[PDB]
Amino acid sequence: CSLLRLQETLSAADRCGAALAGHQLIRGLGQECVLSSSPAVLALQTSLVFSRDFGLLVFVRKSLNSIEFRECREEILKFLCIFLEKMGQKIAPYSVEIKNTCTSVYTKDRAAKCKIPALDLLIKLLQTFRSSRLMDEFKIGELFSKFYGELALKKKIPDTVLEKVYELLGLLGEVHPSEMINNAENLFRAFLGELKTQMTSAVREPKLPVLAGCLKGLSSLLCNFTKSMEEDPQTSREIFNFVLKAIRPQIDLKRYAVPSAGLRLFALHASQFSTCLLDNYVSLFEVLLKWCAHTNVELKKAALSALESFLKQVSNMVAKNAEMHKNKLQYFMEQFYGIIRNVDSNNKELSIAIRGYGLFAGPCKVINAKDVDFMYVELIQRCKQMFLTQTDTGDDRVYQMPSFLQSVASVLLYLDTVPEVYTPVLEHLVVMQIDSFPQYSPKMQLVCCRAIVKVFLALAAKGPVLRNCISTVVHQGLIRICSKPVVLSESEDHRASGEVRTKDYVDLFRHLLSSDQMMDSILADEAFFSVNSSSESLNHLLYDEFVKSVLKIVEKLDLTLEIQTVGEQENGDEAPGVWMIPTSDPAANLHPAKPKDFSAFINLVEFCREILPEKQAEFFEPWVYSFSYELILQSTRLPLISGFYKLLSITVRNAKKIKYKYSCFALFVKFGKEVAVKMKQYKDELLASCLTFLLSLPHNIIELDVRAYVPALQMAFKLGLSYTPLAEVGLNALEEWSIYIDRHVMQPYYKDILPCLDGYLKTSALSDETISLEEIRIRVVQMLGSLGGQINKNLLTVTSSDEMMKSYVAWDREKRLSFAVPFREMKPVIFLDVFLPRVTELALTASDRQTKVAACELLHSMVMFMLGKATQMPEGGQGAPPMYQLYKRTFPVLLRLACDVDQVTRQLYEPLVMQLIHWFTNNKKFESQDTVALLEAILDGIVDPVDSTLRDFCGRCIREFLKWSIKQITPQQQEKSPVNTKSLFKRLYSLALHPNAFKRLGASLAFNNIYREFREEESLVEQFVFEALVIYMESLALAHADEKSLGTIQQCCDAIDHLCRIIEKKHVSLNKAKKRRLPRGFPPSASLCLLDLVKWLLAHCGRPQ
Amino acid sequence: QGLIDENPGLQLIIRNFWSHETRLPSNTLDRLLALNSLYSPKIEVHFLSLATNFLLEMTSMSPDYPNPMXXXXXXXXXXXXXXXXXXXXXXXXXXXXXXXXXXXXXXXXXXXXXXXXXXXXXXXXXXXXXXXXSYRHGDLPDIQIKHSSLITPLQAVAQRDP
Amino acid sequence: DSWWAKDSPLETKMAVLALLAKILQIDSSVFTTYISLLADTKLDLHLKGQAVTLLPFFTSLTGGSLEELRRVLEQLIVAHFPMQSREFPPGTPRFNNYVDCMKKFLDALELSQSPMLLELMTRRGSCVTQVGLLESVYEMFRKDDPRLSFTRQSFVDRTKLNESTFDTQITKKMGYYKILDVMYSRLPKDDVHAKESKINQVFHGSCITEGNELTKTLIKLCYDAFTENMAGENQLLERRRLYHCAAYNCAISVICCVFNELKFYQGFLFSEKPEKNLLIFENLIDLKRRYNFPVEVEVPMERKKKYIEIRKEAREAANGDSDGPSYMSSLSYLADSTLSEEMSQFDFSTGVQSYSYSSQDPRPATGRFRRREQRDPTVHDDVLELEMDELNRHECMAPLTALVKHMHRSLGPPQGEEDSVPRDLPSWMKFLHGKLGNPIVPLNIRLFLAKLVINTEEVFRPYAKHWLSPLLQLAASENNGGEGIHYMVVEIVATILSWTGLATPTGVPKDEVLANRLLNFLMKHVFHPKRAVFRHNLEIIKTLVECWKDCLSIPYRLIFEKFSGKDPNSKDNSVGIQLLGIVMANDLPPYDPQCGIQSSEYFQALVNNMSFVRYKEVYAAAAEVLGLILRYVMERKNILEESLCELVAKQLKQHQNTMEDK
Repeated sequence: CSLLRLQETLSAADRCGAALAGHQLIRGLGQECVLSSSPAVLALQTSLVFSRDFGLLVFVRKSLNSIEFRECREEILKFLCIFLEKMGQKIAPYSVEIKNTCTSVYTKDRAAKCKIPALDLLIKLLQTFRSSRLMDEFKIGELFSKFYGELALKKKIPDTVLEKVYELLGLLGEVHPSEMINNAENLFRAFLGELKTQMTSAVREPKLPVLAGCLKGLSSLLCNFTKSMEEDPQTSREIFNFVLKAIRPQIDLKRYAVPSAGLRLFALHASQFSTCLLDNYVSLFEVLLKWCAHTNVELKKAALSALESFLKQVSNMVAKNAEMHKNKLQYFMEQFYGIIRNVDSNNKELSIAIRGYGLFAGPCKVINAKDVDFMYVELIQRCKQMFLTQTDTGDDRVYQMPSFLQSVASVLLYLDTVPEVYTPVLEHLVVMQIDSFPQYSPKMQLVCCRAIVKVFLALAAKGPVLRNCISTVVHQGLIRICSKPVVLSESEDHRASGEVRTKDYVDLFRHLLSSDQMMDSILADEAFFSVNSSSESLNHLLYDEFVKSVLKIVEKLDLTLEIQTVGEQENGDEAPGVWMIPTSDPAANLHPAKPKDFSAFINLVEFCREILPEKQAEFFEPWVYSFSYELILQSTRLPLISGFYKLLSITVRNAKKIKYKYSCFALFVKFGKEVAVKMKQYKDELLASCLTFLLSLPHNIIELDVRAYVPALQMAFKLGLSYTPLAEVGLNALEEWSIYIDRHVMQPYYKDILPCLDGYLKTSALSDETISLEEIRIRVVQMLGSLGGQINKNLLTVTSSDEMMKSYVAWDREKRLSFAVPFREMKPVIFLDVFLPRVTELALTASDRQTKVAACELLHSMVMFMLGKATQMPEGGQGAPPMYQLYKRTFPVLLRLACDVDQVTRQLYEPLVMQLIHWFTNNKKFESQDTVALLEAILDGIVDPVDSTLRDFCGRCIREFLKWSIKQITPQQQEKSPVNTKSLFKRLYSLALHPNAFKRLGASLAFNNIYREFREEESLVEQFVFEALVIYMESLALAHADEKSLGTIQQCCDAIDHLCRIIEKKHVSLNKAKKRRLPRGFPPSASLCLLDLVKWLLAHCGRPQ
Repeated sequence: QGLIDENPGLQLIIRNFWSHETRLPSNTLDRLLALNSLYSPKIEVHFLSLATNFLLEMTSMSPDYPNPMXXXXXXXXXXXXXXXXXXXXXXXXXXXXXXXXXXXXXXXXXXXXXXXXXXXXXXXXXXXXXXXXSYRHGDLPDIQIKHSSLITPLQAVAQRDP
Repeated sequence: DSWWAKDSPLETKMAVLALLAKILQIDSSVFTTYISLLADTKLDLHLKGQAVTLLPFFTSLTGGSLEELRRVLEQLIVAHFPMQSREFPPGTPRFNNYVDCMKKFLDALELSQSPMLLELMTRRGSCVTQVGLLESVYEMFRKDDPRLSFTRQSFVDRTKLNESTFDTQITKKMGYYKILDVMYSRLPKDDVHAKESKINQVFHGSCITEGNELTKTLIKLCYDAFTENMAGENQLLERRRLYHCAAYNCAISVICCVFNELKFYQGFLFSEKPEKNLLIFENLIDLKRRYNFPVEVEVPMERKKKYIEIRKEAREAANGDSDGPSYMSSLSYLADSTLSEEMSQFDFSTGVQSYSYSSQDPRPATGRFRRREQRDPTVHDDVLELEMDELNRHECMAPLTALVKHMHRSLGPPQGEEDSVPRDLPSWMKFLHGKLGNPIVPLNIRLFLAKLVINTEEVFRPYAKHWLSPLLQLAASENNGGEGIHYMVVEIVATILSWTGLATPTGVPKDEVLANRLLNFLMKHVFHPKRAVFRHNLEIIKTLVECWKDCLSIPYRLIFEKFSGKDPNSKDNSVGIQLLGIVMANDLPPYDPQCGIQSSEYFQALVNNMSFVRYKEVYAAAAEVLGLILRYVMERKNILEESLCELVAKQLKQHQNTMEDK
């Protein structure tokens, strides 16, 4: 801010004067601008400043003079070169401008000789020019390359400068400008000769300033030149001798740094001239090397970068020569071998890698000449020290152990014994690296990726059983370390919760995936073992405790919840779907992972038209099998794989051949039953969503197996309409369903099939009107347009049959369902128009911040009113029958779906309805009709898809028989009023068997169980009904027995008989006679499933009598 | 053009109540006439929601409190909310979640005190945030006239919002 | 239980046979090394698994009572080192024929394994381990332990390089020492007692865990009476015995509760309490080391608990324990200062932990009266650093905390006061008179821990005395250090704002001097650390300045002295002025920073600073300055401000000309 102001003062004031008024300025426009840290804020401030600054100094001293301007321009150029590296890039046209300015400034310095500002200036300008390696322009490179070559090919300048020459000449030579790279590279010979033949006789001792440049030059241009053979060994080698002294002067180590760096980026022919010096200079080369390695320098890594490189030359020519050229090699590397032993005495530290990498280079090749378990067996033992000791807190950076492991890999690139003892050790080293793979940088992450593909390559080449146990345990470690879950959207979080509820899990798969599809080939048998091994292990994994865990904690933590009063409600809930908690959070923690990635693993790996018949035939059977214990995500891995297998034609064609290797397809058919049943019966709406992705897709694949049978897609799409747009998950899977099957032999059946079809379709179009959401809708539109024929007469009978115009408005709006008396003027209160709206409010779930709270609290209050103005002799009184029932139904269902969003709110709404179900027992009938009648249809809700409303309901009843049994008001009211007791059981048994027995069965059983604790104690009333308890089974048993359409029913009914156990406490003594006669009469009338019950009663009742 | 804000409830409230207290006539019926003089100008939907909040409020402010048979006072406190602490991010989502909690606390506060006493249910959704780190005799008089004027606004407001 | 007994009773009968062949092969045996290596490391492995399935049955006696095993444990103990660290977790039998063997074929291992190198380092339980773990993770276990390194990796994962390898040699080597024999406790003692080393942590955890886990009323007393008699009479240096005390207490203070035998023999160690031997330096060391050790463990033996279950006082244990700290009148000499006063403190400070559980008002007070020391101060008064640093070597804070705790826990139930002297004289409180000494600082930190929960008008005049001592004394801790100034001065300021009603009996009577000089000082400094460190420095004193302003002694003369800084090329104007804005905050802008008390146109010198610099301090100072000068001058006599209005007018002119914009 002040930077613009100040620079606009002393730049234009600099246009007429100078001196102090420069430096202060430049310190100012420096320091504040300097401290600029984060981008955006600090960046946007600094952009304008720097720009006006560059240009300003440019034309400023460009159009001024000397006296003191030169000093100011000097300073600004200094502060600028330190502004560029900091201010990342984003200064490109500005940059090229600055650079041509810098050469202009040395130019103005040409007239005047001697002095010192020429040096400050000159050097600084140079550094501006140097820190320019963004490039990628065009003429921006030749514009400076040409003219620096121009000013360099002729100038007899002394020394205080010559570093720049070769600095630049290499810098531009590293770009590309073709014929420049040529002319330069040839012209360098001159300078090389000047400085080298200079360093032999003209000066006794080396000179740092021109070595600086010279070696920078020959380092930087030769990567582009190549074919070096002669000049490098002399020049470089010498520089090594020259730093093998040192005294006090700074930059001494960098003199050493520039050549060794040269040599490493020249590892080709140059390193060959060093190969020749593996005898006279076998000590010399690695002694300047290692002696550097020990010096406490900023270029420690110069030591390796030269070392590692010339070791590449060792293994190089070592292998590309003959046998004559072997022993003089073994000399050097055995000195390394001594670096492996004597590090026990003196910790080589950094050099400990060297020798590992040492017992890497030659051991890749000289191994071949002679047996060498010595090496590698020692290395091996060492790597087992350095990893097992990671039971020390040495942050032995897990980038270190794959330097060691890299080296271990080519160390391992050879084997031929198998002496046990190597099996365990190599094995664990594998697993360690396979566990060191999350923690890296991304770069080194690819390094170790490369490691594991290598070391595995060797193990595959070798021993034919081990590698398998490798893959298993190494997969175990990954999937168990998974914890915690990296999936903490609604529907997916819901399935993962329906499973289990509460180093990333995700990360590791990059390594596994990328390993199997890295460098191609050999990835074959590799990736196959990898797959199946991973499987069989997981197969037994969840098979550990998870399998138990569901059916366990669902009856365990529920027991810790279970008390005398809550056990009934819990029985009610065992009918919708389980508690969903799990017991065994270990198998229950890793196995979620196991599927969960296992998609992201199996989707991108071995998927060719050769692997994808064996994939299906095999992988199908044991999976679905292992699902036969019921678990969403367990199923979620089956259709992902099954439909991802690009075999919609061989599988379809085969299946058709079976209807008009087959055993797998016999399973294909087999799952459909248990499958659809699982959706409808047990599957809670969120977990229902889960299973339904997975029951949509298999059909989607066996197209011809989706012949008839509409109960599938109807529940499918029908959820996949306005429920699953919240995440294009359930929705998506459906378009493809229709499209694929829209012409897959579904042509013969349409007028009867497609009304169901548009029938759903309407709530993905005709709601979404009320993979972006709108795009889903568009795909709908396309999907329908392609048809034309019968999109109409379907959604006709659809919309009409669904009515949707159900207009209650209580006895056709006589007057006011609930007046009020507040303003005492223009009351408008009535409410008859104010009901079906509030109904839609409990269904809203939209603006749950505004809607739920005051919409619901409102409906509640409105409820209060209608509750009250129902006492006199107006319309309200004999008005309760429409009024009260028609809302009342939606009152408990309010408390249930309120559970999901109301919380404290729903809490108080619950007892509110409960007081409302006690009331008209502790008062009178007419209003008895209501609750008892609707909720009497709530256990019809359960035999619908409806789920938790049923539990809520049972919790109502259990309290309404409590409010009869509390409402004594003389048992004269007992007989006179006919809402409970006798009247109850009539409604109940008749309820047990109304519809033969189907969507009403799961109602009766709940009732008996929900009332049991009360049936236990209440005098002779405990008597008659116990006999009618015997019809109950006779009821429910046979009821479901014949129409055993899977459990849900079959179970709760037996539980009602486990309420028939209560009778067995010897009483009234006519039980011993009549009640015992019945179980006798039950074998000759053994009704298909009463069997287990019949016999039970026989032994049990002959038992105490 | 200001009577409906783009978002900030506090501009809208302070504006609305500058329209309401003195400009709107003290008469009930005369306000019923001033209404459609003021509605058509917005040329912009949900006006009638604004209608209701002006009128239900004006006719209900204090014949209704003690002769029954909160969202304007929590409205003014929700105009001193944005005039002080809290700006943006999910912190304002705990202020819209606490706005949910209190908007329920209007006509619920009665019923939840019925359940037990004055302080119960107050935290509501924030009670979970706090947890992680005279009952029958109480229900009976709320259902009578305990504070049925608190039922008036939750009506109006629940209608205003959608 | 079946296949377990299968695998072992055979494994003894063959553990006799084709094992030792390979062993002696190795120990006697280029082909020779490979044969040795395979054969041995194999047999090692086998022994590993074999003792593992030994331990879930009638082992231990089946371990150490059958045949041909110990030898095998020890032979491969005497060949190598690395492929030996894993065959080293197992073992530890008892009874003779073995005890000798272990100590022998062992110490010698630590030799080839354990140097005195510099610091670097990085039925019940078994039934817990089997019946507690599940199956899902177990199968990671069973597939991890048979051979391979998931044997011992599974129970670990969930100078530098070799000192690290040695380090893990200690890892196994004391790691398994956590759960076993007694000599196995003994060597660790020795080792802890060399110097200090990031072995520290591992030793603490190890020892603590020994005491907690073992619990067996037998083994328990064994480790105790054991390391005791490892402090029995015997020629050892000095560290080895102090470190013997530290890692013995930490062997005990976190241990099983049945003290039995240690507490028993406590008859004998009381009997060794008294002695003398002057001197020959020797029994000097051994006196101020032996003599000061037992008292040390003894006193938090009476740490807590079964004390009231002892109901005792040892009648006479008070005698020496209270005598000796009060005492040593003797002059220094004989090197008996900082090597005996250091652990001469423990007698008192820790013996108190035998007063609190015998404390019920007056006699406690008299345990805290009357003076005579200055045990551990003077010693370390010439040393020490911060609060915690004042705490440890002194080990007087570290007790006087819990002391002030049970002492206020016994000051409040009888009653409570609001008068200063009537609590002083009855209770310890009488020591809160400060003094002329070097042990003021510690006593001051004890007050740093009183004021938390003590206060109020009580310790009154001392607060102001503690404003008087920090001159010489505060400067004597070099200067203080950042956290030094804060703790000392910041706390005295802290407690002083902590009240209203009573800083007025120091605001009407005592402030006149003590405050004045203090604030003088506080300002003069506070500018210094801020023009050195960070901004908040001024504020860290300013605010309290404000808490104090409601009286003071008008020290604004020097406040404008400090303003009246130099000229440009030094940002000291700021240093001077921010004070001045601080000033202006209150109190008729503090008499208008004395602008006409010392000189007559200092005020004019303020104007004279701002006009010269646009600086971010001179403007705001001028700003508010003219503010309250203008609000007061519109509500007080106008003639006072008018000259200023003229001066600023002059400024505005100069600023328009001298530079346009800025």
